[PDB]
Amino acid sequence: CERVVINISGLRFETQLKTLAQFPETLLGDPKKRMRYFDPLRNEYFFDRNRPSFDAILYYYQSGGRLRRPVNVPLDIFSEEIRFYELGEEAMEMFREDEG
Amino acid sequence: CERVVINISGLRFETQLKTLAQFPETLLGDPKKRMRYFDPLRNEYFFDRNRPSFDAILYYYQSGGRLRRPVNVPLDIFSEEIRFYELGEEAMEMFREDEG
Amino acid sequence: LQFYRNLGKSGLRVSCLGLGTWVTFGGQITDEMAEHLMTLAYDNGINLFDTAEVYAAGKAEVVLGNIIKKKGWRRSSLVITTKIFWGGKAETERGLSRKHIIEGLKASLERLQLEYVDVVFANRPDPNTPMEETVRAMTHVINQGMAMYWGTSRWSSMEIMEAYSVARQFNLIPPICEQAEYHMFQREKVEVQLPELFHKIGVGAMTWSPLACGIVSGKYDSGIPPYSRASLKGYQWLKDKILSEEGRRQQAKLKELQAIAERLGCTLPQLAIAWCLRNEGVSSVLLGASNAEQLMENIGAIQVLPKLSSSIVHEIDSILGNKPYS
Amino acid sequence: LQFYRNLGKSGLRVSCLGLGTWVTFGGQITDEMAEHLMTLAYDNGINLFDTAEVYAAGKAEVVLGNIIKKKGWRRSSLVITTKIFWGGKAETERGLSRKHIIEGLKASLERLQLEYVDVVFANRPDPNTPMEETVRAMTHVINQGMAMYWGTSRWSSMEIMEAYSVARQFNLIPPICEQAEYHMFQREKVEVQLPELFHKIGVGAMTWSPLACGIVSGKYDSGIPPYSRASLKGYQWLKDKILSEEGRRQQAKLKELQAIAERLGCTLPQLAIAWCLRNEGVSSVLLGASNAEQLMENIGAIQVLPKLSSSIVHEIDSILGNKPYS
Amino acid sequence: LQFYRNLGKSGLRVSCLGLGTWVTFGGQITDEMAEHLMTLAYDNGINLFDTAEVYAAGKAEVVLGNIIKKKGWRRSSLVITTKIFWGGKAETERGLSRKHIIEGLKASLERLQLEYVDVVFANRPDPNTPMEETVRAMTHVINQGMAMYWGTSRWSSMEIMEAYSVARQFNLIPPICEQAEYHMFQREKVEVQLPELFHKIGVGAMTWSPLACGIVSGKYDSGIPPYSRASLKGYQWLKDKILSEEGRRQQAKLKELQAIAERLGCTLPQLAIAWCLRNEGVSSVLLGASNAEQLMENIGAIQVLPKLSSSIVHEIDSILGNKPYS
Amino acid sequence: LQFYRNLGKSGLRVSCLGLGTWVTFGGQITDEMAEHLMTLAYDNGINLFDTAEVYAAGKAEVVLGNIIKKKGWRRSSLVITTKIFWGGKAETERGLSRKHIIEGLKASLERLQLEYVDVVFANRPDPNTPMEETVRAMTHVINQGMAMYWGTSRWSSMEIMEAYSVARQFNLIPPICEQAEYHMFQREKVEVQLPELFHKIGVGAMTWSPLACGIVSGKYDSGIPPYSRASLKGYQWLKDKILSEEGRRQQAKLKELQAIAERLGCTLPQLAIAWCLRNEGVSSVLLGASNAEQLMENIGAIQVLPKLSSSIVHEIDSILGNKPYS
Ligand SMILES: NC(=O)c1ccc[n+]([C@@H]2O[C@H](COP(=O)([O-])OP(=O)(O)OC[C@H]3O[C@@H](n4cnc5c(N)ncnc54)[C@H](OP(=O)(O)O)[C@@H]3O)[C@@H](O)[C@H]2O)c1
Ligand SMILES: NC(=O)c1ccc[n+]([C@@H]2O[C@H](COP(=O)([O-])OP(=O)(O)OC[C@H]3O[C@@H](n4cnc5c(N)ncnc54)[C@H](OP(=O)(O)O)[C@@H]3O)[C@@H](O)[C@H]2O)c1
Ligand SMILES: NC(=O)c1ccc[n+]([C@@H]2O[C@H](COP(=O)([O-])OP(=O)(O)OC[C@H]3O[C@@H](n4cnc5c(N)ncnc54)[C@H](OP(=O)(O)O)[C@@H]3O)[C@@H](O)[C@H]2O)c1
Ligand SMILES: NC(=O)c1ccc[n+]([C@@H]2O[C@H](COP(=O)([O-])OP(=O)(O)OC[C@H]3O[C@@H](n4cnc5c(N)ncnc54)[C@H](OP(=O)(O)O)[C@@H]3O)[C@@H](O)[C@H]2O)c1
Repeated sequence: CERVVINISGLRFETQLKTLAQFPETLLGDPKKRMRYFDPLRNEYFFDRNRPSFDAILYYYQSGGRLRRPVNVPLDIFSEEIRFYELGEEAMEMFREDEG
Repeated sequence: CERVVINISGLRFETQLKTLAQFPETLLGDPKKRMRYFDPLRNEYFFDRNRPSFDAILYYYQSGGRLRRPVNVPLDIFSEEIRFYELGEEAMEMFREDEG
Repeated sequence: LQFYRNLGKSGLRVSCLGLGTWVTFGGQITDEMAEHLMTLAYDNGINLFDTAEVYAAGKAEVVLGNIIKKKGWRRSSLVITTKIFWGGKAETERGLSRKHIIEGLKASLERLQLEYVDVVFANRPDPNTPMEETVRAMTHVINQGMAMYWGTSRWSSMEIMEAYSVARQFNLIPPICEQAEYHMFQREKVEVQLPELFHKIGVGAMTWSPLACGIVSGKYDSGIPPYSRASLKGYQWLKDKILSEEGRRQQAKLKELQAIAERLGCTLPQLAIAWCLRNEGVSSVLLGASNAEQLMENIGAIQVLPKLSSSIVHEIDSILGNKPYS
Repeated sequence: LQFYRNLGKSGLRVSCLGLGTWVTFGGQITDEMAEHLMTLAYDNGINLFDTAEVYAAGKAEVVLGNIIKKKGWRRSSLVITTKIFWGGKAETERGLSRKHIIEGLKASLERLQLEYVDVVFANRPDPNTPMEETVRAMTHVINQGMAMYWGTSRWSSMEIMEAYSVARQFNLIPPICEQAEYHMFQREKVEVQLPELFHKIGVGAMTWSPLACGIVSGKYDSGIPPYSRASLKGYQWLKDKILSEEGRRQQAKLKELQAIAERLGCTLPQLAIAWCLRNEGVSSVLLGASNAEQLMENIGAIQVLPKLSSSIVHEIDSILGNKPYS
Repeated sequence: LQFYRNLGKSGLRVSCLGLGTWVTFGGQITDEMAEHLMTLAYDNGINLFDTAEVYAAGKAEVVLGNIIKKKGWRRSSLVITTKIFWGGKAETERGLSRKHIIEGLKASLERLQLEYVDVVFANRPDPNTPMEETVRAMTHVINQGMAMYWGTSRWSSMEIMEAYSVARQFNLIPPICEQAEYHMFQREKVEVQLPELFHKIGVGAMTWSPLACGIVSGKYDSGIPPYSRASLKGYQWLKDKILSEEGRRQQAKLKELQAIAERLGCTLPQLAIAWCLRNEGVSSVLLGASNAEQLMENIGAIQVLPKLSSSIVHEIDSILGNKPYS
Repeated sequence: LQFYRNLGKSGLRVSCLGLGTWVTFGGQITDEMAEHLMTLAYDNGINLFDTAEVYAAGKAEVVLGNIIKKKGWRRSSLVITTKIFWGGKAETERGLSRKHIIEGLKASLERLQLEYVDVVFANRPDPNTPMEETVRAMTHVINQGMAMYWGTSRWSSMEIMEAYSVARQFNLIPPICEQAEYHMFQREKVEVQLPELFHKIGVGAMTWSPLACGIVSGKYDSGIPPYSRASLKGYQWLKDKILSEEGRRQQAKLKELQAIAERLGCTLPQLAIAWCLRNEGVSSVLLGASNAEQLMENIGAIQVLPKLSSSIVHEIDSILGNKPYS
């Protein structure tokens, strides 16, 4: 199944396109929303953002919804990322409660 | 916007050139200062330094100024890096106080 | 407004209108007529000519080549394109295999009496050939200087994206254009799918059959006119389409459109053709013509382009009732 | 069922049967017979012809080339393959060195009077040449348009995988085919090892010596017939094999198989050949023939293919008792 | 000091002075004069000759080619460069498209009667062509052996950096030189921006119009001399510049500089030209000349180079009052 | 033991002895003698011939080419090598610039009347040319089929490693051989540094001047013999070396070695030459010869190779007292 490449400040992530289609409203799951960050030269989406956080942001989709904050990533930072990637208020709170 | 590639002992980092221009006095933000570490063959700046630390050094610029020491990086080490990258005494102290 | 425009995001500049050679060159019309048709198109600014190894079993390519060699036009001023896929009765003379793309284009180039073409197209997708093989072959013929660029035709978005993808994977040359069907009764692909590929990977659209093979001209209102394409031997498929329940539904819609046509003071053809160029998503529309009159009429579509207000468009959308949902 | 099939996963379509030129062309048979053999094969659909610089010290290549040039067949309809490794008595005229692959194929192409071959094969592995050098040379001759594709012969799986691996490492072209020996008495490699490479990296198998050099024809039952290959000067090795303890054990098994042959109403050869194609793992089987009769008989194997029920196969497995363990 | 020096960091060695053909060859001067001018330059060590498809609509290229073919000089001893961008009236005959770069250079090479040029330049930037297309085309013509190297002209630093960047991205060949305007009244780019690209990516500067088209020669002090470039038909733009408020301000400054000129015992031209080479950032300065006298005078600038003390420079900076801030 | 051996780890097989053309071809000896020398070498198995654009200002290349064209030997049986660096009096006719490597090899190939050479060498390092440019040019001439492989000469380990490194960086072809000086009085590089590059990156050594220009032959014992190289016009440098304090120290050591020579029953030359091949680190030694006698004597070194026991070696090490420390 057609795969996608996400470059987060040089750290390259790869996943299948359906994995991201599992959450059509999020930024990465919405073609129109992620289109702005596509690099035609390298065939990958680039984000000038926090590297440590994306590990979880991607696992969220692969896990079907699990949103855990990496032990080495501050709470205020990881929260900003969840917001940017547009994961959704639901999953957003669910994270909040699973976190305090 | 024109992007830059920073290679820290094999670990590749990528950011936009304006992101680094946000702090013109630092080593990475100063063309004349970083010029010495540019590799024409690969089109990237190379640093034979600590890998774990740079994660934060780069986030500093992307975050607009946040300088947190990665939980897995010793205090004496990370301090040396902040010094080398020439982040500035201000941000330097701010880190100190936010750290003790 | 802009007569010439970049084919996709490539640096190749093409007229918004081009002249094709399907059915006519080396077939329906005569070489003298072919010559006349091309000269007209040329002197009127059109620099785009499309053909294909399959047209008239190579003959179209011969005629087009002869005209070019006769009028002695400067090669740097023409943008010739040819399509490859069906080049022979043998097993290995069809497809997008490295063997066929090379032999195929070589054969065409010989027929055209040209050292290269500006753009070579895969005439349709090939399920029996690995994408890598195909992109590698396209990239090969371009490095051999047998083509300037390559493009796809009748490929799905995913297929085009796969090609682009493979090219980046192996550092080969991506396709720059997709030659797709587009007219008031075939809008889905060009209007919904291609604009995305245009923005994402810069692939432009070069559409074909603006008059749905003559159908949108309205001349099939009362039936199959003698000497019309649907009447030609070997085009029962077209005749059948025209005389079908669906065929009739269209013709009926034409009558209404015809109104808007007279209203803006231009023929229905000019309306349809100009309708095709209304959106910058389309780089060029390939025209078809058996008469010098048909051609000159069609070229007029350009003047009609300014009159196409958003209202005029919405009106046409209504009568058509087939505007695709993005 | 399907007469033509993709060679491996490449886009190259080949007949399931091909005609080789080992021992016969420019050697055992005459040019008139060679011509006759090829014409028959051609008119019967076979588009695959295999040769090699080493066959009859280049002569096979000359004869094959002449026939092609005489019958004036369209190049795009033939799939010519040649093997490279032994091209001369000098130190540098053997191997898979860049020097030899280039010079070697060039020499062959000249002899064949062809600008290129469809597939060039490494005739055997070369322990004295770095894989990178070899893959780079193969990839070079293909970009120079002296070959469409390349393939291996008598290489181990690991060796083929190494080649594929190196190609991806340096972005060169991987091999598309392995030319391996296959007949009822040589099944291990084709039946166990190659299917894995086929699924994993798409490499297909083009097998040779379907009748184990004439042995599976049964004609060696009572001994060495006059004018048979084992009788030919320079083939003592074959004669010796035939008259060995093991040689006899086989012949004995042939008698039994012969039964199944008459039962399905076809000759033993047709059975063995069709037996080779029973599994889709094999893209094409290269035939050998000294008579026009032998050829026409062999071509008949195709009709036998439908009769090969799973039972018929299991039966043959029994009499053979050599089914390899996956 | 060093008459020959590396063009940028490339291995290409060029004289610090070169002879251009704009306005003169095939235009203002005669073929006999052109021949004379080149022979002089040659025998005096200059190995750099610059031209462009646009100069005299190809004629400059013809004349230069003829001279080379007549004097029978060894090709390995000449460094010919030509610029590409404006090659015709047709839509597709301008720009940096793969089509135009190929056709364009081919046309030029034909005119010059040469198999290749040492360096091909993009005559100016092309907003309508993707950088990738352009770098790929440049890299293509070099692999086809139609050029040894390529370079830019009138491109911004960012643009040059983009080109370099794309080349590394796709493993193509980066530009080695930027042909920029440089004279006492145009210093910003060469003095501030290019040195950075030189140190960072090794791109060297080959500057043009050392005498601002004859202006720095002072001959426009009392007005427009007959037979001077500003007087030539088609150069009203130059005349206008010369007779402008700004034009006059310069001339006025020339008078003062003239002083420093007589003081060091050389003409004002020699001073300006030598002034251009004062800094190692400049690899070579392209001279313009309509007379054999003008040329020999200009060549004298070299002797002036040692006299250019830091004081002399600071003095000139003062009278000019246009030293750019780094 | 093994007469032919892989040049480095490449697939190129060369005789352990080769015949060079420095000083002799087109110079010291006559064309008839050159022909005789080559024919002997050839018929005796040597397939390696080395030359260089600089030898006799191209003449050596002409003579060697003529001999090859006259004896009509098969190209696939010869391994011709030529070196590039000094090809003319002009500024641009020297170095390892893309311009010179291309023009240079082209010129040589023309002189040799050959379409390509088996190996092209950088005759020495070029501080004025970026390594990338050089490796790209070498890789270019090989893809153009003007060379099979390339190699370095007189380059330091670091330099060779840099070349290899750059090739991997840009996916170009690494050098396969270094042509280094080696004889009993010049051992450091070949004995210490190259073996590392051989094991690490497979680069082999093709050594030159086995008899230190005739010196190790002992013929300079009593002085400068008439008609010897040191006597030739233009070789004062050699004469001077021979008649120096150091020169004499060597000759003195020769006397002792001569003993070991008679002891093993062979001439001193054969001893030195065989001494050069004693270690598998050396792929081939290039011989120099002005007489047919000198050549046949030298070829005899091979028979001496088995007698070179570890003791014999240690003994020679003693008398020489110059064994390099690893
Ligand atoms: N990439 C592909 O797979 C593909 C497929 C098809 C076509 N194409 C290309 O696209 C081009 C488009 O050609 P087309 O034939 O499809 O175009 P079209 O515009 O649909 O039809 C042109 C045909 O309709 C008739 N006609 C043209 N102008 C007319 C007018 N003003 N009034 C009345 N009748 C008129 C003509 O004569 P009659 O009908 O009277 O004979 C002519 O043969 C081809 O030439 C070919 O190059 C590409
Ligand atoms: N890649 C490699 O290393 C390699 C190695 C070997 C072969 N090959 C290729 O594979 C091809 C296979 O040829 P092959 O000779 O091995 O094939 P084969 O099928 O084993 O033997 C063919 C030979 O057996 C005899 N024969 C054929 N049909 C017969 C029939 N119906 N009844 C009785 N006898 C019959 C023929 O005449 P006689 O025996 O009476 O003379 C013929 O010479 C070659 O031509 C070559 O192109 C490749
Ligand atoms: N890359 C680009 O876009 C670009 C653009 C422009 C030029 N160039 C190149 O740069 C070269 C520079 O040429 P240029 O014309 O600009 O050079 P220049 O040095 O500014 O002007 C030369 C012109 O000034 C006059 N002149 C020359 N020497 C003189 C002297 N000693 N005393 C008095 N007058 C003298 C000449 O005759 P008259 O004035 O009396 O006729 C001559 O035509 C061109 O030939 C071309 O190859 C490149
Ligand atoms: N890559 C590089 O930079 C480089 C540099 C130098 C050489 N090379 C190559 O290496 C090759 C080696 O040649 P070389 O001249 O250096 O070799 P050499 O073995 O040192 O010297 C050969 C010379 O010594 C004399 N001689 C040869 N055999 C003799 C014998 N058996 N007894 C007495 N005198 C004998 C000959 O005649 P006279 O002395 O009587 O004239 C001959 O000219 C060259 O031809 C060239 O191809 C390469």
